[PDB]
Amino acid sequence: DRGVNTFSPEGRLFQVEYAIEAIKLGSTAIGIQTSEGVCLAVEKRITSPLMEPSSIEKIVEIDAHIGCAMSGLIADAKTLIDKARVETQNHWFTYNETMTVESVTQAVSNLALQFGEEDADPGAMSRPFGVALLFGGVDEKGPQLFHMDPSGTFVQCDARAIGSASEGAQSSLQEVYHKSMTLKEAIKSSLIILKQVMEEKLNATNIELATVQPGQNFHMFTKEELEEVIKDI
Amino acid sequence: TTIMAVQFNGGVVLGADSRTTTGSYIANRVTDKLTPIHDHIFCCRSGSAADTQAVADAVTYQLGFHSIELNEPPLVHTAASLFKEMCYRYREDLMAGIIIAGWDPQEGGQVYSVPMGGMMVRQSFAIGGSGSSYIYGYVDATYREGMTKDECLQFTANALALAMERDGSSGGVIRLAAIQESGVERQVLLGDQIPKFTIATL
Amino acid sequence: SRGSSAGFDRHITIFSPEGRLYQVEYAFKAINQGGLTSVAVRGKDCAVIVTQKKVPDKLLDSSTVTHLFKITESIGCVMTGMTADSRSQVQRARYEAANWKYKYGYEIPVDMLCKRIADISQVYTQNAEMRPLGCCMILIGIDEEQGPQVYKCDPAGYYCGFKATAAGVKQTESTSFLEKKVKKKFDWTFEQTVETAITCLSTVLSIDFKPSEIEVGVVTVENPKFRILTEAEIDAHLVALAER
Amino acid sequence: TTIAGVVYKDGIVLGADTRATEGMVVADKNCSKIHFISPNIYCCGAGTAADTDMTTQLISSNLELHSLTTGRLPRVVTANRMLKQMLFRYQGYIGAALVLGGVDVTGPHLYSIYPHGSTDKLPYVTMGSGSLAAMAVFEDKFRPDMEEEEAKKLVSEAIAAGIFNDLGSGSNIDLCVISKSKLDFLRPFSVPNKKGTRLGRYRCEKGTTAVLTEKVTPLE
Amino acid sequence: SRRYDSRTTIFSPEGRLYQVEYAMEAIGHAGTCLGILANDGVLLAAERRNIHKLLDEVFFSEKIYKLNEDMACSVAGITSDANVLTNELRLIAQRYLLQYQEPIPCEQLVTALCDIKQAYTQFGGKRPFGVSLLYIGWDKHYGFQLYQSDPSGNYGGWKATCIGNNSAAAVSMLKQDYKEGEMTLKSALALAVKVLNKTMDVSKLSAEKVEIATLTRESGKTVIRVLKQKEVEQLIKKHEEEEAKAER
Amino acid sequence: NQYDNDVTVWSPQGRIHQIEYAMEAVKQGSATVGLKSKTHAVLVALKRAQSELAAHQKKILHVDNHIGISIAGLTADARLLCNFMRQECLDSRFVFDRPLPVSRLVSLIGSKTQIPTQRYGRRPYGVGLLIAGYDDMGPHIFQTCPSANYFDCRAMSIGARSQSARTYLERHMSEFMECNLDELVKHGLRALRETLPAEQDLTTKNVSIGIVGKDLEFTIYDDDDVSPFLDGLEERPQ
Amino acid sequence: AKRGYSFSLTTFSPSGKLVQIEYALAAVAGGAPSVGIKAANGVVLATEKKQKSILYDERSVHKVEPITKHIGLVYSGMGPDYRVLVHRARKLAQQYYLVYQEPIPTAQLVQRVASVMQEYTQSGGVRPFGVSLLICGWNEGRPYLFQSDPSGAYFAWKATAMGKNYVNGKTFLEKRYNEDLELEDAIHTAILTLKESFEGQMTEDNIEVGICNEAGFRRLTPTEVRDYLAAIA
Amino acid sequence: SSIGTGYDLSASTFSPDGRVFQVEYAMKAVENSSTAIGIRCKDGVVFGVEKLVLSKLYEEGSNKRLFNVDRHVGMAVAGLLADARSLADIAREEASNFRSNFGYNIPLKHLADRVAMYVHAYTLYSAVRPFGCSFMLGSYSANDGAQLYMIDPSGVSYGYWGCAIGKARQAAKTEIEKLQMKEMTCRDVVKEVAKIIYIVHDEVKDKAFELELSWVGELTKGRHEIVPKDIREEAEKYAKESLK
Repeated sequence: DRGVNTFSPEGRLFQVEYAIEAIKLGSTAIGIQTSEGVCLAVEKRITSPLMEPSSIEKIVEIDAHIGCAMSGLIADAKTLIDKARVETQNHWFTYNETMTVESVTQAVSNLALQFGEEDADPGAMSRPFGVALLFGGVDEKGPQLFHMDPSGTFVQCDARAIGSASEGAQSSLQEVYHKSMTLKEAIKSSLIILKQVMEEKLNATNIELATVQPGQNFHMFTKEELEEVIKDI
Repeated sequence: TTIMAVQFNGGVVLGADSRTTTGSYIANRVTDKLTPIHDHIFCCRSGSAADTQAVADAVTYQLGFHSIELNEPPLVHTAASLFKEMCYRYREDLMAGIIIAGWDPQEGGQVYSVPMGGMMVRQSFAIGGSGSSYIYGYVDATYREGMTKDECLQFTANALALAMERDGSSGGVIRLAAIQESGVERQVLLGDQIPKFTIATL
Repeated sequence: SRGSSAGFDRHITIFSPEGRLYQVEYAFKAINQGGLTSVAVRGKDCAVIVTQKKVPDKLLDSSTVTHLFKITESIGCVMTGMTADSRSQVQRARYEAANWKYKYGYEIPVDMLCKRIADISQVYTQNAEMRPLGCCMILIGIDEEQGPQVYKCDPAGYYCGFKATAAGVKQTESTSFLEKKVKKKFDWTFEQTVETAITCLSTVLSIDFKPSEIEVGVVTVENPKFRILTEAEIDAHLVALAER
Repeated sequence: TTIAGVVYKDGIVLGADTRATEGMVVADKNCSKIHFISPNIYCCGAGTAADTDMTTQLISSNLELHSLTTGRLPRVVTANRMLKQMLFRYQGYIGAALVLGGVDVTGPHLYSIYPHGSTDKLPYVTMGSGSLAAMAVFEDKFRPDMEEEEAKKLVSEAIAAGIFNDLGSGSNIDLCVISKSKLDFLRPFSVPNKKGTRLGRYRCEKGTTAVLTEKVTPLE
Repeated sequence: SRRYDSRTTIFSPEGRLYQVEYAMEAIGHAGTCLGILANDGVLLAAERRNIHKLLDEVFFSEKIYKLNEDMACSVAGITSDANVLTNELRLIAQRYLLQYQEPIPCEQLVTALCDIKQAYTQFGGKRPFGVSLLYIGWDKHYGFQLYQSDPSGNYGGWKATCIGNNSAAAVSMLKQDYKEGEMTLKSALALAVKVLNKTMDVSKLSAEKVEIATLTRESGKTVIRVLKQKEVEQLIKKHEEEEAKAER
Repeated sequence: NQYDNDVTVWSPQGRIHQIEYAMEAVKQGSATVGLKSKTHAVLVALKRAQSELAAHQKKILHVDNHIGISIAGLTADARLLCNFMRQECLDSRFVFDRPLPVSRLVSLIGSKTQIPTQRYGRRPYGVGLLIAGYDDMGPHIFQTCPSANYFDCRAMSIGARSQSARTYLERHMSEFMECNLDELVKHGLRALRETLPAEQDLTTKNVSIGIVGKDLEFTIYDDDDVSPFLDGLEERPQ
Repeated sequence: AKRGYSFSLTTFSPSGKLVQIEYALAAVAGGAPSVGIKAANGVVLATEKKQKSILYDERSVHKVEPITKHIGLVYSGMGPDYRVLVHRARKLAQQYYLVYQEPIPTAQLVQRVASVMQEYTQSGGVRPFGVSLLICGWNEGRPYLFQSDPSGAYFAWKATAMGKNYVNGKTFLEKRYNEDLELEDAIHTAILTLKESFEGQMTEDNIEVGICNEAGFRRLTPTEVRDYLAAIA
Repeated sequence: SSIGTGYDLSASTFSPDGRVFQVEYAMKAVENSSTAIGIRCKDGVVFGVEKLVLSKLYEEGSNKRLFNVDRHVGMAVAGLLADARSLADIAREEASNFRSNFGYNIPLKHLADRVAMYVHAYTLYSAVRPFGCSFMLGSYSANDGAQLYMIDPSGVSYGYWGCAIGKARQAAKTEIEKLQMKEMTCRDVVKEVAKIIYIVHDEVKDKAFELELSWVGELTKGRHEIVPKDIREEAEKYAKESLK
């Protein structure tokens, strides 16, 4: 047995490396950055038909211009999203403007290695957040997509996949994506790759689709408009 | 209240009155205002009786512990600095006018003044209290540079006698203290032993 | 069982299956790690302290190397064991002695100073966070009502008054030497108490040491002030020993 | 309130009155003002009555804790330093005027402690409302090294002077004599004041008061 | 620091707390303690473990503690940890009396202490209290009540229960004789002696080895009393003659 | 074996393994080169990418108008120390108005990084920084480790395969002092190129340059701003 | 700089016994014998004060310690741990007198002292005391005698023995002790119970005895011990 | 003298033979670092530390092992340079607090005692580890004169005429024994200090070193200053010529 802030002979913390392993058991999520918006796709993974599919939400809005997709431990993620929602409103209160996608991601990345036993507050963190996040939104620089992991290393991505079949979905994204594709092609490509990595067949009450574009605000696809892009199998 | 300390070649000569008043009534006509801190270091108290006594006991505790740690005879400058730190930090709470005078093997005879503000300055002679105001003219005219021990004893006694004569808050008994390498010797001037000064009558 | 261990009874200050504190017992062996012996003898007129003054090389300044410490003008002590822990207990003793005179007005007795240090060292015995001090303090000084007082405190927390005491590597051998001198009726004067203290350190260790090899500190009735004899006065007692 | 102390050849005599007033009306005719500190030190009290009791009892509690640890009789300077430092910290908000007097190993020691935290060592001290009347007796009749009976007469006359001339003081005279071997706590040393007995009683006749409701509850 | 830590507030592979279950083992070694409910009153019966020739006997009871004007409790486990818990129960009962100006209901006082005992098992890194408590009392909401307490902070309202040594055998014996909603205090005291005599290491039963306390509402006031040795002697002899009458 | 869990535990050889393991974090991150002349201090850094679809990592961060850093190791520990360096520079400009000297700021890092290496349950900062700064004493290149020990160097390179860069800087160390701004940077990239295998060379997407000195304030060049520096390169020496 | 452990060192074993308390009870068993007898007229406490070196000053440190004007203490086991319990008992006795203005009842002081002893079996980073205490007192015209062990439990005794061979002491006590004994007779039977396990002649320095009655608690002078020791009265 | 399992893990744990190994391993950290010398003369103190060049790329003056505690106090360190700088800051603050309270330059005997108490405070607890470095202190004045002190990881301070700490402390001390530092002037000492380091330096195990020297005496008016380029190279020339 050892402490939480213990370095390995390799050159990295144990608790952080085990938190990366925790994502590999979670559900898969695909995000694609386009010149005319950012789309986010995720599987609901319904265990029993008795459970309500509308209750399972893995894509949530931080602001009216930024959406976020989560993978791994859902319980720990909702603490990070709630903190991100406050930070956007704190910046709005002080500066009278909406935050950039990079700034919101950086704000969550500050709570990365803030765990410890000694020299900490009575209600401080004891373990890292085992959550991989996809920050997709539109600001003054345009449509942007960011990836974050338990280590706190955030980076801009054109196409990123996180979850159980992360290696299989990423390889499929490498051979389809190019710089000058459309948003309709981005939603189409994400769904074809999403059904390939799934164990259960793709359905309207099985997936979540959300698009953030320079035109309108954060939009959640309802069952009716989902079937409009599902008909093109 | 009248307190005095005069520096000479060997060491220092101290002097203080014996009157402490709570309004217009004497609470103590035998008050000893010459407080010992160390073997050769003394201080003169003026102002609030509760405040001055509490600081004097606190410096004795601080310097006593300090002298043992260094294993060296304490300096007069060191003792006056401990009075300075308490009088300046709590200047809005304490009413004190301390004159610290003593002897050390490194410098010799030293007289330091810590007034109401909390400042510290070395002087050849020092006067403090309520009755000291009346003898500013006498001390400035009578003081000679390079006075011997016996001359400083008479110089302090005369100045204190004139102060108690005019001031209502000052009176009673003159208490003198002479400090040198030999040690500390104190004497008490009684009723008729007081320096005689004529009262002008028609 | 006689020598049994369970859990962490040998690592932290907790009880063993028998009811013994091992970490406290190891602290007494830390006193013997210095390789020095202290002897204290009480007379009718004075309290005497004598200790080895080992100078292994000429590079060291001899005047700085000392185990004799001054706590008050009337109270002195000697330290045996770990020098780092020894000085820490002296600085604490100097604090408690000054605080007593400030709060209670009068000067602290030797009886109360040793009791206070024993109570502080008890906290180390009951708490597992810190190790007990690997040092031993032997206090001397004259109580203005009872007379000369000799006290000794342990890392365990035991304090007691003494007619004669010893501490260090050659502790158990020198304590037997004092017993033979006490049993016989002696006229304990200033010169008698000092010479008994020096011979004790000279017979057990078998050296016949120079004035620069030992340090002596006395407290007499006429002079209650703590004084170190130095090489000038220690030699005078040593040349007088080789007479009878 | 009139409290006084004196130092004679053998020990110390402490004096106090028994009148306690609420404003300008007498609340207690017989009130103890000489307080217990230790089996050798006693202390007179003046000023705020609630402050006098609790300040005394706390120092008496601490000195009993102090004497049992040292294993010897507590000193008067120990009682003085405890009262001096504690009253100073409250900047005179605790209205306690005290006359400390006890026999020590060093000898007799008399102190006067003010509520602000100032102490004076004198052969004779007076505190309270009638302190000015009591001091006048000392400044006229006091002499160094007195006999026990001569010292007891001086303090009793000093307290009595504050009794008749000051409105804040009255009733009985209490004395506490402490020496090296003897401790005399004379509670009623002198009673100069006497109530004129009721020659015409106004005793209420049985059943003269009207009653509306009566309830009786039995006890075990 | 973490090497010397015993780790008390930690779950096991099977989904149970070890330190709580080990504290449950500590109570099983302590004296036999049982309390049963009746129609007109309620009583406690405990096995006194402090038995010696030179014991002074100053207190009114050994294991029966008075907490409130209308409530009393009994102890099974470590006597030292119980003295802390019973003192806390007296404080909570007085805090309610100060705030509402009415006696605290029986269920509210049991849950209040069990919240504190639950806290020690969840956070703090300290050992839990190895004391099981049996409460008896009366309130204006439900009436005569009986409660059982666990080290985990687990409570339960019983009609007839036992805790301590031979607890499993005694609770089955109480299940055999007890009649629901028909038992009077007179028949309840006879039942308590019957169980204590059979489920005990040293049989025959003497007055010094047992301690019985009763709680009955009389003239609109709750009366809590510890039965004296002469009153207990009669209850033992009534069962002792029943042993002789059985062989006929 | 049992001494490699806490910083407080000393090895029988006279070492602390947890500090040594924290130094391995710096060696795993990509190499960065820091060199100075008489008027300028240049930081040249190599960027990493987890996937070809993802953008390259940020390696050079702002501290002040005259001080800049290039990190190697943990990303979160890099930003945590960067915020401390930014705060200390802001405090000096708030109080004294003057810009804080580089020698002062590096000493402040050596004071903060020392604290957790001595306390129980605390870890060393697993990030190595190369600090470029200009004050009224000239250009400065400073090296900081996971241990509180810092270095004042003329030229240094730390990271993965940085030994090959370290050998090149040692052979051209005497040349740097009298180098032109354009030439000084070219020496930096040529050192950074030695870290990479013979299969690949430097491009516009994985090279970041930070220049500070007398002429201009600290500025970071990324993609299209780095291309005037890359053009006119000496061909690959395998 | 230091912190302090928050976890308990005394924990429950798989059997159900508290390990550290039972070892602390083993520590008191290997100490000097101590006897206490109530006589309905007064209380007597006697302990073994063996010095085994002669060099030690016998009158300097006392084992029998007074707490107030009517309460005293006698112990067995460790010396240093007892001294802290004395100061705590003295302070708790004074806290009662400042509030209630009445000498603290013996039964009440033991409850307060045992509560402190209970703490060190449950508080963070501390071991229990290795001392069992004998508390005597006089209040309401009645003598009292109590015993407080490392666990924190307190028992009221008529006559009991501690230290080494406590099983041999109590068996000799139940054979000799009788109700309604005089105070002078109580000292005689107390000084005889200590002879049961002693060896090596009794001198006025070898044992220490203290008495408690209506006059109050006081330690008997070595002159008074001398008369009660020379075989006869 | 080696324990594996337990006793050597925590600084708050005693070994069966009565030793604290955590302090002893911190003393092994100073043994692996290069030698640091300091010799007290008749009119001051001269320091000399060999600085092993790890890489040729580092600037001359980097990783300085000579520190200024006060305007009159110098500091020569050995061991881990990380802990050496932290103890320097504590020593600087201790000297700063003395001047702020009393108004005069802190004596070295008091400064060495106060810092050693801080060093000792890290050797009793499990929460903190002992400092893995040993350092020296030197000052000169009109009243106190030349003074030199050395403090080790345990927290022990002693006066020295000439002390050495590092790789070859035993080999360096044998060279100072030949010198007559009681009668020698500090200008001649710099010449002799430089040559000892060159003899002590192991140039077949270690690569190359950089010489660092410091003044503190009547020559520099009491202020602790670094040795000028003229005097340092003049002493370095003698160091190479006397080697042949």
